Amino acid sequence: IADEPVKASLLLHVLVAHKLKKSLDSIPMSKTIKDLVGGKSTVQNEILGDLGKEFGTTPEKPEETPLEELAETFQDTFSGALGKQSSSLLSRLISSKMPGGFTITVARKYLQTRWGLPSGRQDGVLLVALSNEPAARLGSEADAKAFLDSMAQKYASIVGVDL
Amino acid sequence: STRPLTLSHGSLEHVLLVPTASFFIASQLQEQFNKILPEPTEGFAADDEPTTPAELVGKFLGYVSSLVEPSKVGQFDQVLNLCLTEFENCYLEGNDIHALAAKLLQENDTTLVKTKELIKNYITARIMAKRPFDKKSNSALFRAVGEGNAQLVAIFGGQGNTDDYFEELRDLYQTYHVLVGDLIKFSAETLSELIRTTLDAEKVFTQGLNILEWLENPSNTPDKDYLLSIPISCPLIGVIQLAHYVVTAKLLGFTPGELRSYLKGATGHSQGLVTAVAIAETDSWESFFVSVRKAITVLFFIGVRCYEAYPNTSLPPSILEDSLENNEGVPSPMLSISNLTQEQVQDYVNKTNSHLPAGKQVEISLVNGAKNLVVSGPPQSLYGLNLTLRKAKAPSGLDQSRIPFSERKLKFSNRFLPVASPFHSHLLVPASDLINKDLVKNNVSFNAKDIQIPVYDTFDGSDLRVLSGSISERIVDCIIRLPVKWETTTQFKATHILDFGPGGASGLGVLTHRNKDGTGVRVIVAGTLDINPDDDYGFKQEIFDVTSNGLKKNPNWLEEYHPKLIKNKSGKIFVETKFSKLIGRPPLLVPGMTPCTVSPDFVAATTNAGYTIELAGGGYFSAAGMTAAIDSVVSQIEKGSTFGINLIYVNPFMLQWGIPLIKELRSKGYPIQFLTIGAGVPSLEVASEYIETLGLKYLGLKPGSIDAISQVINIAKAHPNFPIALQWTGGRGGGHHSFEDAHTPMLQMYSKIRRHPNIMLIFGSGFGSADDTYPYLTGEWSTKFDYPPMPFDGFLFGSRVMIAKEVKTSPDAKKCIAACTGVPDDKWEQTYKKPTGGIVTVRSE
Amino acid sequence: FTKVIDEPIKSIMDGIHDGHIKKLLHQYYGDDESKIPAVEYFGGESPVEDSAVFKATSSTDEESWFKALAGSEINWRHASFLCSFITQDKMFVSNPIRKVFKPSQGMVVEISNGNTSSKTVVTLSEPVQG
Ligand SMILES: Cc1cc2nc3c(=O)[nH]c(=O)nc-3n(C[C@H](O)[C@H](O)[C@H](O)COP(=O)(O)O)c2cc1C
Repeated sequence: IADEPVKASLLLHVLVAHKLKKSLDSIPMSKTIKDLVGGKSTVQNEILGDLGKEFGTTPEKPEETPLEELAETFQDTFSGALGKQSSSLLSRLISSKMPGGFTITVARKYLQTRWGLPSGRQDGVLLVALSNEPAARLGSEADAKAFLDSMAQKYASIVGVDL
Repeated sequence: STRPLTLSHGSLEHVLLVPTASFFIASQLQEQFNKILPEPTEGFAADDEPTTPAELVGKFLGYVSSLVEPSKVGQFDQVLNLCLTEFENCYLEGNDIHALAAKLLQENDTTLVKTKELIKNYITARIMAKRPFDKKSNSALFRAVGEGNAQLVAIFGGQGNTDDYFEELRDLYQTYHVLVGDLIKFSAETLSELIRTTLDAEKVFTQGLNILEWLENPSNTPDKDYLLSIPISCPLIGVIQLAHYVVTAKLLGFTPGELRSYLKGATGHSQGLVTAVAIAETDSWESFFVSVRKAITVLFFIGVRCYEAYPNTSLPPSILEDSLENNEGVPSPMLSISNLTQEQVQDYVNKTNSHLPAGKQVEISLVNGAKNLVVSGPPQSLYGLNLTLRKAKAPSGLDQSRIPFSERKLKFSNRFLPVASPFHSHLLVPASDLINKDLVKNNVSFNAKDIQIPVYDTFDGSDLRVLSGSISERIVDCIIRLPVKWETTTQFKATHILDFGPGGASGLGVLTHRNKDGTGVRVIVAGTLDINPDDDYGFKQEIFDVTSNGLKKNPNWLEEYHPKLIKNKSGKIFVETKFSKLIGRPPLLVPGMTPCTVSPDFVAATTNAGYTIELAGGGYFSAAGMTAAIDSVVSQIEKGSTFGINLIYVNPFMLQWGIPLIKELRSKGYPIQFLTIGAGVPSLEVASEYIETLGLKYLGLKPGSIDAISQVINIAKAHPNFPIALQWTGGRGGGHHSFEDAHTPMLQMYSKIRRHPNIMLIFGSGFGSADDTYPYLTGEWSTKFDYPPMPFDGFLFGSRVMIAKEVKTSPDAKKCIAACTGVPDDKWEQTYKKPTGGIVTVRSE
Repeated sequence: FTKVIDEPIKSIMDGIHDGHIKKLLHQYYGDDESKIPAVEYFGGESPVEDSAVFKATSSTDEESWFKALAGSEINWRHASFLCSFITQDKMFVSNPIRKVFKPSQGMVVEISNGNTSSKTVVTLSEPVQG
């Protein structure tokens, strides 16, 4: 499969979904941050902090504009990078859900071997695996394989690439 | 004689030099700790797993303290004392634990809960080692206050800051158990006694108020909807504020009275005013609990009687689904409304109050700012007002950048607050008499002589010590009935504000910061460890830090950017500004103008007068044509004079010969001092090329919108040493012009621009003298709009210089220019329709 | 404000500049020119001891180095070390004094009479043949 850099659109979708504790389906893309949160402002400041750490600069009043406009504004200065904290979010995902012997290097080289997805797709499949957090000890290595197999299928169905 | 003792967690390690006389006992814990310690992993990103050597020594301190008994002298006291002392010496460089915690967050890959664990361990260790905080700290802030270089004011927030306040109390019981455990246990026992004394109290507490059971075991905690109900939330928000006060008093070693004395004044927002008076009573650690009792007793009787005056009722599902579908919150008795003036909101409430009967009428309850209001009333009546508002607002994803400012549809927000009772409204009035009858039964008075510091009234902003009658009757009256004029009540002069209230960064402090930006007031959020990336307001670490970072002044724009006079050896007086200091000429520039400044004879004549002027790239079509113009400017200016170039960004044909020609000419050392890119702002990578490769002194950028101003900020942040000239004009300019007001975008962006000291902020459009410009030099221009003064670094004069002797404009065109009467700023937008003051707007190619 | 035709560009700009000076003088210096702080030359200030001896190392900060050599008083040596550009006729080339005193292991800069501008003498010394 051809190496493609991670899209800014699916990154914003994953960060906002993963922070609000919902599925990636339940967050529509044509939606504002004030729309999704509502009256609650505690999570507003840490969401705006998660946009300001991931890309660096943000447009003015980013909470009152759809995530479509944020995706097209951020993609212009965004090139394949995983930011800073989203590498600590997948580090927390595999040290708490993935079992022993499931280091990123082992899951990365395996889904490069079997599936054939390069580093630009590996990022995308790890972000899809984070968005629908299993919230369960995946002790069985093989059940955790079926997990990343179902998350490589979800990434393939979203982006629109045959496998 | 000391033996090394290594304790480790994978890669990260620490070696204690423990005396051999206590090595056998200290070696014991090293394996038990390493048994308790989980399996070392990559990155240490798992929970309950130390990330840095500091956290590890922390986890050890925590584990050792868990075995030490305070009452009985144990064998482990000796091993605790030297591992604590080692941690202090090797990490706390004379500083506080909160400064360490804050350092481990922004450098290391440590998450918030790990630092919260570290703090708890260190503090528990310190109290278990029988080493209470009795030595007064050397915190930079309280040193400064002693000297008289900083005045503190303690503000206490109230309701509506968070739907999840109770977890803020849980964090205090977890992290600072030892400091506030006794306070919390006292308040819980006080509240339980007040339930058994008041006749119908038990009716209101359906799931009880056993707050010790809810803190020890999270699962037995009731749902957020119960916790939000005022009879719980009112006293408990009181406790959280007092717990944050106590933690601050204890970790600085002060008594409450000493800490209260160090404050110039103290006020609070809504029920926060009860806690602000409660501390102004206090003195010694032994006489604290009598002030606390009064405070908790007031908030309990407000909570109970204000619930029995207006209990929340089930809301029709039709209103709920309409609200959620149309992207509002769950309706509540208090509606927040941003970005509308109070007169505007008062119109929209008069519309709604005209139809409704007396006992269903909304009213403005809080003025939290110029344009930040909270309406209180029945949740339906506010959903009524919310429909009226939705009808009269623009869609949030609308592009009005192409519509003249004056005709734009005003865009605002309106959300329901996470509160459960309409505070500061006619609906709670029946409770007033009942509350006061109950405070006199429980012998809960505040007396004016006992209040050591001034306590500012939320209505009129006056001190409560000068009040005639009962102060408690005025506190009740200011919470349940009278509105809160927050900008009136925070008129006090202070360099620092301590926000103890709940909500942390979503609390009263950050709102007060917004309201005071550029007046040289630093808000410190006293109840939250965190890191502000902007660093515009402080966090809990600032209070306890002993280095300079503790005492951080927020800029006062009037003083920071004061225009000054300065003379050179010769005698020539200059106006000194950020801009004139750089270029060593008056802060007045004639901008690039096609065709006024395409002439080399005018660019020479304005350079020779000693003023900066851009040669206009708009009037040249090749490098040879511009090279020949420039050569004519250099042949006409004096030795060591300079000038600039204006290249149009929307003309990519001009840029592809323009930029290489500048690069070439600067390599030959032609006196091109700067480049202005007009008609659009470059991208970061193109700007980064222009800044690095052209060998320029500065770069002019003429943003049109707020989006463009953000792109200038971003360019300046990526090259923090290179000077950027942000030449701001409104739509009232000559030539190609935007739709934008000259004032409104600067009012919004001034603060952000000023965060970047390499931006020289130049003002243009509508200037022709020293009288119209002066209010922008001195910054008084922004006082008309109720903002603090916003001084500018320089001015540009396009239209004004078009009838000068040296301009190539034809004599009949000069007479035609001079015959235009013009118009003032408020009329200019008429140019879109008809000839306004001799001038009209037309579309280009 | 565009009323008076064929006013010389000096007369317009000076009028605005002087207008500001006259208004600031009255408001902030009590209409007294003698309260205006003087310098030698006004310009080239980015918006961001008599007898001394400096010793350049490998790790010496270029900007700190030049600031130290320059001194605090605005005078000829302040320009010499902090001007980024000097003039050859009408051209603007890189300040050769900053290139020459660019800090490197071995270099020793002895300043004598660094209080009086008239008499100041910045001496650079290097290992020459050991
Ligand atoms: C005749 C004329 C020509 C102009 N030509 C240009 C130009 O080529 N590029 C540019 O960025 N701005 C141009 N401007 C805008 C000026 O740079 C400046 O923003 C404007 O003149 C300020 O408004 P004011 O004219 O009311 O003083 C022009 C303005 C005028 C009046």
